[PDB]
Amino acid sequence: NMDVIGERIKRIKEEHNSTWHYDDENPYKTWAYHGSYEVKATGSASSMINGVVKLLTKPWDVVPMVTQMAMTDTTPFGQQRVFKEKVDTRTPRPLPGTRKVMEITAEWLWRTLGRNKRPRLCTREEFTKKVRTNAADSAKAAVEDEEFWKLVDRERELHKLGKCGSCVYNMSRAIWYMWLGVRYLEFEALGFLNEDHWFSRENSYSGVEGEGLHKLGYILRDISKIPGGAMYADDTAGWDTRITEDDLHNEEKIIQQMDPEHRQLANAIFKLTYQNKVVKVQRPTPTGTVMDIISRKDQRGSGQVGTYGLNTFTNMEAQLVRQMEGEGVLTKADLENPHLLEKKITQWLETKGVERLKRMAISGDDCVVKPIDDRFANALLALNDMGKVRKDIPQWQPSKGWHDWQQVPFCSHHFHELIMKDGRKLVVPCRPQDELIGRARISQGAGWSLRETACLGKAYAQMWSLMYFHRRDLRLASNAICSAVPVHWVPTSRTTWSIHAHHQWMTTEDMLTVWNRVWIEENPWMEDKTPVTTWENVPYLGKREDQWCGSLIGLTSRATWAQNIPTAIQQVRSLIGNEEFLDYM
Ligand SMILES: COc1ccc(CC(=O)O)cc1-c1ccccc1
Ligand SMILES: [Zn+2]
Ligand SMILES: [Zn+2]
Repeated sequence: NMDVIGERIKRIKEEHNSTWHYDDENPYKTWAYHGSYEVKATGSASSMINGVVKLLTKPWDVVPMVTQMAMTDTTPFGQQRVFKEKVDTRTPRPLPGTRKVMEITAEWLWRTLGRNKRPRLCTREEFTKKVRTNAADSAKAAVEDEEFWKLVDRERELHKLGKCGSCVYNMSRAIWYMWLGVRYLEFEALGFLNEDHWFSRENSYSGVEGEGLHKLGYILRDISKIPGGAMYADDTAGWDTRITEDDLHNEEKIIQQMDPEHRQLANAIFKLTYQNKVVKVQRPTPTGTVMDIISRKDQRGSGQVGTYGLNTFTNMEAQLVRQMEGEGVLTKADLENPHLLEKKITQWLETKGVERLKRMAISGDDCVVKPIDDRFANALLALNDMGKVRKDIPQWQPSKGWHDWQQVPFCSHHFHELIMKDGRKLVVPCRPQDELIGRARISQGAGWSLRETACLGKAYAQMWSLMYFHRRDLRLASNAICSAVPVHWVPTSRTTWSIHAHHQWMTTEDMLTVWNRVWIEENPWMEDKTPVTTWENVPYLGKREDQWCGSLIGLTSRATWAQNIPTAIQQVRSLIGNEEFLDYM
């Protein structure tokens, strides 16, 4: 294995020869450990609290989920704990018949996905524009430096020779340039999957890339109209650790559709940074803190460009295989058989494949499947054998599905159908309210001015106005935050890193105008384009649903907070200063 990874380790070893040593009491069991070198401590045990959001959400100061979110450990100790728990494991190799089905399905899926689109290389300009339209942080300075792009060209020439010298994944500027350059080369070779929307619903059938959170519920409601069994949404226990060498080799088949110059670079990303990988992980010792150099041939690097798309691909393939087992196409004897007949798999794929893909909503490891019947609930042989073991359930206990799409969990949410005062229907995203409030109360980093903190606060408030307006407490707290923050102050920093976030709340435009654009004008499931002229006509969940989903409506502490919220708004106002504020209450 040293012929592929040796150069990268040699360069780390050379760079850190001052403190480089082999810690013989290292905790790696399934990863090959190469050595250590001393580093400064990165991360924190707790998270900085957004005082603006906190002062305007007093009843949630006494809420356990809100307190838990205010924690989250990113120190070398925190990193080591998460590593041991999941990452340091081995997935048993799938059986020979399972490997054949996965190969037949992967080949058919890649051909289906590339029926209209052709792969292509992504550029320095695309990457620069992406970095720019995200921060405008030290990545923008690096992208502006010509010396970064020269290092990129040097690394690419090694990749063309089938070599890698600096592409290392992490769990002053020379080390940083090497990381961003690794991500650029990965983006250059595999970025087309995201950039050219290979996993859009129109292109992939099961996919939901570019749809946006506000569309996911409508998609789940459309799947519910398809005749079949219940809707299943099984969670995989640590999906990224379950990506096998067989999965990686199946994912690689995309290179067959590429032009020779693209194929050469994509093949280099697959063979050198995916199928072999060099990882840096911080670890505390009695002497201090060290950085460990580890390596392995399988699993997915969570912080990579191709991760989302390739997890989407493999999950689409895995669910088609589970659907085949459910229908009796794949038996236990077939999975164990190294000479398994290809015919019935190819026949099922060519005659039913696309119809079966349409029964699904797949976003990375998140899946919703509506099979032709409930035999799927007990079709677990191929699923477990592929290594996609369901989280917190005995291996062979049947899956529990849902007969109401509104109960189905997907992408950390569930979705409610609301009836507006004018009879029109809305399909809205929802989650336990404590998770929404707990997240908004967290500020990202330290040394942030009251202005920066208030603007992130405003971003969270406006996200609630657009997506979670149907939650009584969130519309009230959103109106309170927007009344306490100067009107002309632009929301800064992101509220989420989710692929489903389109960030329509990152504006000073009127939120009711934005609401109308998203939910009425641009909404394809809204036949009647009549605008809503008042927030009084923007619906809420039924009181009982709002309460079931965590609302404090009906409690005295909540009624007191609502009554006294202008006092809190005024206190935030007096601390911000003499600025232009607008009263949304
Ligand atoms: C499926 O969408 C999401 C999934 C998870 C999270 C949580 C997080 O990332 O902090 C947020 C969103 C989200 C929220 C509003 C608008 C669009 C996306
Ligand atoms: Zn490299
Ligand atoms: Zn809900």
